[PDB]
Amino acid sequence: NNDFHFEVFNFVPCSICSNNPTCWAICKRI
Amino acid sequence: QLQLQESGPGLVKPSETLSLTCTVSGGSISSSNYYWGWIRQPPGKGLEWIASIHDSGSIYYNPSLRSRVTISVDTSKNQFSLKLSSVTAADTAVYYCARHLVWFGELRNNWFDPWGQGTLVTVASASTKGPSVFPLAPSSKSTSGGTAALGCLVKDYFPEPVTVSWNSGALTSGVHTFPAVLQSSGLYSLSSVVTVPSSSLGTQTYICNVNHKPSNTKVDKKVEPKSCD
Amino acid sequence: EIVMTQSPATLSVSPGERATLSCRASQSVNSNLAWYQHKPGQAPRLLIYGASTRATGIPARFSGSGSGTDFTLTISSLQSEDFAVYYCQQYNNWPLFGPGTKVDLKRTVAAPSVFIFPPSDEQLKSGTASVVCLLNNFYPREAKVQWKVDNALQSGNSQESVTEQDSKDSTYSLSSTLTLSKADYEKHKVYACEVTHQGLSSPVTKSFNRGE
Repeated sequence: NNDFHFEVFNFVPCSICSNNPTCWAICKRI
Repeated sequence: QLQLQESGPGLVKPSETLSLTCTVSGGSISSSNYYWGWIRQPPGKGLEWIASIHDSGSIYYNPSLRSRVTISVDTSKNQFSLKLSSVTAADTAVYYCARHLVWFGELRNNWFDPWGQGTLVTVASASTKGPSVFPLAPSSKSTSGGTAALGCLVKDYFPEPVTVSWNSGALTSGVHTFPAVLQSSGLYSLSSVVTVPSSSLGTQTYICNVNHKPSNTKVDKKVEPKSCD
Repeated sequence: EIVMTQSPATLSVSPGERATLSCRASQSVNSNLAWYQHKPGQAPRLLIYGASTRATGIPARFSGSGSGTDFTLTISSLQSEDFAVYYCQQYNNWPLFGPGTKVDLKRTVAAPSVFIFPPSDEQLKSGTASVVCLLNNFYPREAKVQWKVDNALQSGNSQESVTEQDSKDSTYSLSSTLTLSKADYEKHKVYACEVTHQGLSSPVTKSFNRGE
């Protein structure tokens, strides 16, 4: 269990993804 | 400078809910790219993180606690709150609020800087009892050299904690407040002692200020030498 | 499931030498590892993040090194101020902390000063007598405190508590509380507290008679 469980967020705010491409897949602009 | 202050009940009955509030000051929560969280430490166990919340309403959960956690942010009063449902004795702990730096950039950011000072929660099936405060009187038998020892004895209270100051905060050098011990009665008992120049005994007045918050009990006890007859 | 261990659980360190200290992770965590300092009664403080990066405001005496499974936090030229517990925290997936390691200071042995207190008249109104005996500003922490009433030794009716290691002079204090009832506090007359310890060449006995 490593490499960023985004499942433990309710959603992920696009605001803390930086350039992380996997982050930018799930995230949500606000 | 950024500061966090927890506030919440010392005591909560099992099978009920615990709610705490952090009041951040010296910085604004909104707008801000920082998550705001709670960490807890049970007596003689490690730290365990609980949940954090971002101005945007994103919530970062410890999964092992997620089902029981409600966490919210009141951006206007600069306050985020924690609610933990169906508490057990497993939930008695010092609960800290903290600023949670999350970042998934180049160099990950997943830490807490800085923290609040903690608040002790107790989960107990019981009723609050305020302390009885007794003087630890100076005598020839509590002197060594030109220094004398005197103090207060804070007994039979529940739950923790009590704060003890001397002379409403004026005297803080030479003060030793001991960790509370559990008594067979099921209540706590503590003792605060200070060492002072024995030349000053009859002339300086020594008062101990006991404050037991969970029962709105405040006591000031003047400590004089015991009638020596 | 990740799992953080630390060793040693506790560590005594001369003032001035280096305390080298470790964190280990079951699976690997790359360099997603922070270290916190927690002085007692004060708020935790971030020392290092990045597994090597010193947070702003942190002296250069505290450095972190390591990766994957093995990390180490080292405090060169250790001060007495530094006495506290240090936790590591991995953030590979989410925040998990280690058990912590308590860093104690060493110093020269220091004998305690022993004071004794008879019960308040106010408490005797109530039905219980508490006699207190106090060991002030000694080292090391280990100390035998035996009670004697009428040269009669006691058992199971006393309790102690020790303070946190003083962050200035690295000493300890202790209080023993012999709890009796008002009645049998009057059936006896000499209340004595015997102290044995490394700073004393022989045990020492503070005692009082009831009513002086």
